[PDB]
Amino acid sequence: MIHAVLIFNKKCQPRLVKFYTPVDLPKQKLLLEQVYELISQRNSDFQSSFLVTPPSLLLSNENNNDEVNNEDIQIIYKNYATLYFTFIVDDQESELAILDLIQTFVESLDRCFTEVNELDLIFNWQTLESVLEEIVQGGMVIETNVNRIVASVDELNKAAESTDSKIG
Amino acid sequence: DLNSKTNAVLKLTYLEMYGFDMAWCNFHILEVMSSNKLQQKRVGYLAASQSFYKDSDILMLATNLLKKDLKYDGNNDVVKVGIALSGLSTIITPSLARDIADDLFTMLNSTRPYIRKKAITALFKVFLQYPEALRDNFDKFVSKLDDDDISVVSAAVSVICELSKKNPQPFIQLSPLLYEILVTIDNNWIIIRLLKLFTNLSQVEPKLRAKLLPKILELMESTVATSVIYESVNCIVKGNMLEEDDFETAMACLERLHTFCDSQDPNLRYISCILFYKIGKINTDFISRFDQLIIRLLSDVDVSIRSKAIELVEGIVDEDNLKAIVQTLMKQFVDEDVVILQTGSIVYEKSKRIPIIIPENYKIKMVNVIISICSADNYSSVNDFEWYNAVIMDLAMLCQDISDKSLGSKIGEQFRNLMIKVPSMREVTIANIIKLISNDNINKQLPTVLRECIWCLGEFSTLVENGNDLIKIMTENISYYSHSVQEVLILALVKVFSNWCNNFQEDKRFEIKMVLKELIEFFENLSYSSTFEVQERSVEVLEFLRLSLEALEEDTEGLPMLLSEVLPSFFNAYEL
Amino acid sequence: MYLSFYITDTKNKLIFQYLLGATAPPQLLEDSSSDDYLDHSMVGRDLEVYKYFSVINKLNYWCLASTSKSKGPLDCFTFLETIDRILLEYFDKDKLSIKKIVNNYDRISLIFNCCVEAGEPNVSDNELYVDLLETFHVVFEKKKSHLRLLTGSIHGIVDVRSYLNDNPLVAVKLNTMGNDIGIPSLHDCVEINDGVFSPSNITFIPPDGKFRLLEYSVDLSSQVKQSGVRMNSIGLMSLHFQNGLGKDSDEFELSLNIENFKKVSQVDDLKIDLQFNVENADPNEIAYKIKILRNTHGRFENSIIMGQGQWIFDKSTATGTVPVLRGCIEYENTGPNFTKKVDLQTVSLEYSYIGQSASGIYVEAIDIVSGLTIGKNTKLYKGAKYKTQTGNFQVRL
Amino acid sequence: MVDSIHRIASALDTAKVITREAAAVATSKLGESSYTYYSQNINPQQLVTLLNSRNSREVRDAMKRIISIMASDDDSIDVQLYFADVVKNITTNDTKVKRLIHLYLLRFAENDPNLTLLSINSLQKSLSDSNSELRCFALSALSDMKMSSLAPIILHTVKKLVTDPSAMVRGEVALAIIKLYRAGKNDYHEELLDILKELMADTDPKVISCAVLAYKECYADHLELLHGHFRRYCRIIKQLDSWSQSYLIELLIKYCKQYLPKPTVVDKSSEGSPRSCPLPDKYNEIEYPSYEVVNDPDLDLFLQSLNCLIYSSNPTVILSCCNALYQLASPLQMKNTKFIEALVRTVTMTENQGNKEMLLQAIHFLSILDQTLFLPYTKKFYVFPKDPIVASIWKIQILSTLINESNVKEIFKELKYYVASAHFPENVVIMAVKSLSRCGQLSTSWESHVMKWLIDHMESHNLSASVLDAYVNVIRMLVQKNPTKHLRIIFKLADLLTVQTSLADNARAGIVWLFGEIASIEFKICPDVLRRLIQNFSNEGPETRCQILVLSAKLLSYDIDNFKQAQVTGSEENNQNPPYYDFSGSRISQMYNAVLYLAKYDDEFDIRDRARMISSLFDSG
Repeated sequence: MIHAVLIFNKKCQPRLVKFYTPVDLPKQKLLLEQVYELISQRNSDFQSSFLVTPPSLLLSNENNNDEVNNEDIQIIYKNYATLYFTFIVDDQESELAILDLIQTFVESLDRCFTEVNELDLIFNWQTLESVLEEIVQGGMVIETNVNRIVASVDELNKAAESTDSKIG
Repeated sequence: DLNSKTNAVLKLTYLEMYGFDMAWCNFHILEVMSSNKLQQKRVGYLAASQSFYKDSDILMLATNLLKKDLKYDGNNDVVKVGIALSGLSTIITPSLARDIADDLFTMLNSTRPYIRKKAITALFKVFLQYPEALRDNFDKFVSKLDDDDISVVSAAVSVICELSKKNPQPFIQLSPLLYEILVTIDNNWIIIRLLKLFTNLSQVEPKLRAKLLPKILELMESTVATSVIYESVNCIVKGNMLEEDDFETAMACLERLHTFCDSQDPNLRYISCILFYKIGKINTDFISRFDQLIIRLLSDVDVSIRSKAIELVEGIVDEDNLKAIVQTLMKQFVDEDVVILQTGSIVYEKSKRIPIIIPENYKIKMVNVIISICSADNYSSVNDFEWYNAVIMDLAMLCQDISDKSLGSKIGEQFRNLMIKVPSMREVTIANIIKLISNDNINKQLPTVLRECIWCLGEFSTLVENGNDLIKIMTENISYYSHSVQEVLILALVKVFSNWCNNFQEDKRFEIKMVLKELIEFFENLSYSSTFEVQERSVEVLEFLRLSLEALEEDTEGLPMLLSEVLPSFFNAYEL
Repeated sequence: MYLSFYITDTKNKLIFQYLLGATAPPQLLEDSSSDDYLDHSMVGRDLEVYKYFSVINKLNYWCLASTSKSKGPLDCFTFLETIDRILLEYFDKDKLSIKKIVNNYDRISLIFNCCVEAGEPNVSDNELYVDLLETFHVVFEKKKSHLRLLTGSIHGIVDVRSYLNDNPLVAVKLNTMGNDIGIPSLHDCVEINDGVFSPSNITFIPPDGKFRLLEYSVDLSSQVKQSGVRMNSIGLMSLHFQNGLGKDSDEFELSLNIENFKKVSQVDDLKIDLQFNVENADPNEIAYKIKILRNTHGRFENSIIMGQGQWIFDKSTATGTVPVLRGCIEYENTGPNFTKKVDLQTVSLEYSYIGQSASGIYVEAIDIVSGLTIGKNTKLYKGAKYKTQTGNFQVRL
Repeated sequence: MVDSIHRIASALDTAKVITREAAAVATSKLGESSYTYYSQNINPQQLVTLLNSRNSREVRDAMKRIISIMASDDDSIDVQLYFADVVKNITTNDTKVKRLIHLYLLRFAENDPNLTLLSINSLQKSLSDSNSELRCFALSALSDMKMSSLAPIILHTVKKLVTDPSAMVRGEVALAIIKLYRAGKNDYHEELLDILKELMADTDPKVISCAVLAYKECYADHLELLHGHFRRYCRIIKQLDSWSQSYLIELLIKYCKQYLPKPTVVDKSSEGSPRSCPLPDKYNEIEYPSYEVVNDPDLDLFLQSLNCLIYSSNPTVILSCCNALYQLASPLQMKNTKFIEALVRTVTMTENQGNKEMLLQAIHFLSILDQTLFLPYTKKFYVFPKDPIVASIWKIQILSTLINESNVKEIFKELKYYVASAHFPENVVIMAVKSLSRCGQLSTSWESHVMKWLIDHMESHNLSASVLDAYVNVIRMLVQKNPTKHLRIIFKLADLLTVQTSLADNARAGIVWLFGEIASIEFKICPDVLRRLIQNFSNEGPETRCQILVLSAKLLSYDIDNFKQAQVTGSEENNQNPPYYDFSGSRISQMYNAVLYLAKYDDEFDIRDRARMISSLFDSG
């Protein structure tokens, strides 16, 4: 189960966090901070993409890849052009499941937001969210098909636009 | 106004996320969920799903509302249905579950894959709470599990998986269907999941594991991914599926790992390396196929990889392999080592100079390995014994930097063994030892090495002509030494002098006499150690020596005999 | 070679470190909660690095030195002390608490450097007021109704704050109230030349700065015996714990007469901490209740939980007046596991006075010497202030 | 290890406080950026120019910075010129300047001999100036130079500066004369003496602290001179700041180790004489002998001083003094009672731990050298409750030192009472053992009570392996001093071993040895013990086996002579019997044979080797 997804821009700013389960918000915040931190230390070429960590590397510093861990929490990072997507999963969700979901998410985002910028993501946080949800649901990514996702997003955009002061 | 509603909802959601009375917000969220706009419905639903936990009245209301929305055509019907279901699923009560199931059941039969997916996911969450509902809905799942749409199937599966986590018994019932779906899926993520599910069912039910294993490995063979490959491997290694019947599966999985390890990505590498090792502990044959892979990983800079390799090297060694490995490690460590010994830098590629890199614990492990390698078979086959001897001396040096004393101990023991074996090399070893001792660096930290050296020399003093320099070394260094060492040195020296005195006759030579005298003075000094035992041990030796001297003064020929005569006498007197 | 100095708090946390020069890289520490405890560590490798350590605790700060190889341990201890003092003068004076250190950690480093610059450790070395502060501490042993001063230690510091214009000299005459006053210890700005200055006299040269003029430690056991002093006031505080107890109660009477304090100047804050051993008896065993303790001029607050009394006497009670602190201890037990025994243990009373003499060093006269005459313009100030502390009175029963 | 350690350290350091000097600029005021200038190049020009400016104040600033840059090895930085300029500026009449300049000089010398020489010349010129404040500092630097070539200079100066009447100058001329001898010794000693003398006789604490730090050096070698000089030093210490006192301690320690003027015949006839005291021969006051050291106002003054310092309320001065008092002492010095009383007083005064431990230790060291002194203080060191395992351990060591015969009972009572009573940790029990051991070494009458106490603890408790190792070592020591109580001690231990077939390797080792050792006293019985051991050796650890051997061996011997004549067997002479002959080759042999065989089966060589020899020698009679 993905318990949360965080999308950050290249300058480490969080932009979206989704939490599929309740977890305590203070914990989520802390985690998001630590993950950000490591990300910063990791190089742009590394950007790590991931930080799995035994807890003890939670942070431990001595070999600075000390990764981050928090025990029971694996952190998967993905860098695309300019956004970073971090997915925090419980120890019971598989890394691949998390990666796939990420990859699919990213592809969709790129298709929908061909150029995503940070500002466009913010405003359209709901749109980004919707896509993320659809993908996720019943734990399940149920359409996997990038063409279906792309359509769905267009449908949602049409809705929100139709509503927009309730939205904008 | 709809835009205002959206705002209210945002605020309520933020309040519910805090840990606030959700019951009070429910009424409002319920009204918003009745707004025709689909976005507002979605946000409302999200809130209620966050809120419902515990309050049953609220839940009941929220349910009624969601139901209405599900029934309404809805025309963005997919989205509305979709959200509502998620929503309902995240609500759990037995009453609600009862309602929801009926709704979900209907929605499972909608055409649109989006809806079907959501519906499935919902029934998952529901079942996560209420088993009776499951029982009733169990049938539908079975029908849905058979829909043509890969995303729907994937969902059905995940759901059955969760339900196994909570109920395994019902699903050990459906396992066959799951096995039939996995056999029909094209999609990698779907395959990956199905694989996990079976792993989950395996912890409960080995029978399933058997049926599914072969479904895994066929799927890995058809998917490329990479994750499906890793997965099959992790599942194989996990369920402990493996058991041996499953070796064949493991093999395929390994072969796929080896192909991948052989991709440049550290994530895939590490994962493979680990999986390899684990398998190797379990299956040496596989390892022999994967030595090459290991050696290549040794040149990788990633500490987890390195450590994983060294651990692999220990169970693989062949002679050609040994020599290669040894040299490679020795070289690496002169070039890979330092970083964490010095700090703890994170790794870099770039410095062209490279920060360089091994932890302290890696170093210790390396040395330990080397020693084992030299002693296995027995490496009667380092062909070049010279290299070993060198390596050992080298390690000792670097470790002096580490301490951890234990490194230093293990190394010493090994050296002793090498010397005992390979009579050639002895002379080389002795010379080096003597030099290392007179180089203070061994004295620092290293009492064990000193103790060993002491032993080696008493034994081999017979090889060495100049048993004088050795002994003048040792005598000068005795004052710098720990009590254990002092005890050892004392004991050795005495063991030696006995050998010399047997050979002295050259003249008796005056030198032997002087050397004895020196040893005596020293031991007297050690008779003043704070530990009574040691003190007594030294005093005994002092007397022993003094004797030999007297004997030499009065004789030469009679010295060996005299020593066996006098020494015991003294010893008994003291003890007596 | 490198030297390094570190300063740690009582809770082993490093507060300051300094490295001088060069290339530079559990039982005692565990114990340091006790205040006295760290002793040496050898970081050691043959780079002899030697280490050494020394630690100094002053005013809650611990100072650790290291040296590299040679210098000797004692040399490192001397450098540590001078550093400590400098830290007191610099920061003005009153405290170097960990909090202060931390905030001033750098100010400490700067000092260290100066000491080393000068090359050498530089070595390590109109109105007048004399404010004698005295902290007594006395270990009494009760035997038979009378408390016999078994040990004690009165520590006097004598500070003096001046306002001359130049540097005249001061003679201070201390009086013995036949207690040979024997060792006054004098501050680096002070001289006590040899019996020229008599044993009762002290000569001090200005600093502008507050200066501790003389510290005096008098071991009460011999003094009191020599002088006959059952402290009738001060220090001998007589606590009478009456057993004849019932299973829950007991009564103890403590009187702190201040007959011998008339010229002892004000007592700024007498604090009495009575410990009822509850450490070895489990506070449930010792539920004790202190019912009434009556001071005529102070305040009592009980801490049962913790197993303690604290009684704080405010400075107004001064002369002849005798604050009597009576009261009753009732050991309430909810367990049966209390056997009605509370080993009654040690009641430490710490007094602080102001303006009086630790040994009886009451300064009876202070005179000025420089070719000066009386009313050549020299006046008497107010508000030197000394402090004195030892450890602590103890009355055993 | 070291890497990580240093890494962390540095980090914290530098960072605090805002890198030293970069923070030094940041907090300057408008003109607060100076720091960053000289930090970010003040520059040599700024320095040189500032030195060539003729104003004593400007020379100061320039001197300060200069000193830093020189220290940094900014290498770029002629230090020769600064050196030169600074040397000329040394001749300025300002004290602050002279001070800095002296500091600088000492720096350069650390790197460069020529400059070292110049700096020395300058110091000579200024030393010949009438200004005593300068002539002083100047002479000081000459002393921190390390060099032997600078001696002929430094001397001519030192001579002129002693011959100056000034107290300041007299302080410094000592520092020099000292750091001088430390190097070019002969040409210089005649003068360097008649000098240091007139000096020491100064009044100013900053002059005394200096001659001290001096005399401490020159004399390492020329101690006859030092004496007549060392006196005022000890007198002075009594009158002085607590810092100036600790210093005098370090010296008084060194001097003594050097002038013990030798005992050589010690004129005990000097006056009122202690061992006697010389005065120096070259002064010839009726040569007053050497041991000067204990009598002579110099040494004696030292001891008395040390005391006052300890009485002086400063714990440092107290610990340090204790160390010095331990070294001088002809034991006649510590018997002083004062040293002890002072220590004990400190102990109770001390609040601080580094101290408590030090105190408890001191008391031990002093008891060692002097027990009879601590006796009135024992009841004082009955343990303080608050204290840890190490403290309770130290209290035990003290009791062990204080034992008189009349007091001993009082002590033992406290101990035994502790072992049984306290919930004493195993570690404490270990020490309590080492003590009681050392106690009996001194008393014989009380030894029995001690041993019995020990054994009773061992026989009974299944004691821990560490404890067993200790006890075994102790029992061994006592047996070594009191062989009469020894026999019982052995039998008692034998039984314990025979029961414990499980014992620890180190225990078996001790237990066995003790029995080798005691066998002389009653090696009639020892065969019984050795028998059990052998029988059970085969199931034991190596070290244990080794000890078991040597101790079979010894046991065998002691009794060869006693066995042999007894063993030279069925020689009749042995069935004849004095006392030991002992049933000898048979009883002992039967034991050794078993032992040897058993040792051979152990891995350790030393065990086997000894076992082999033992058998050979034994066998041959």
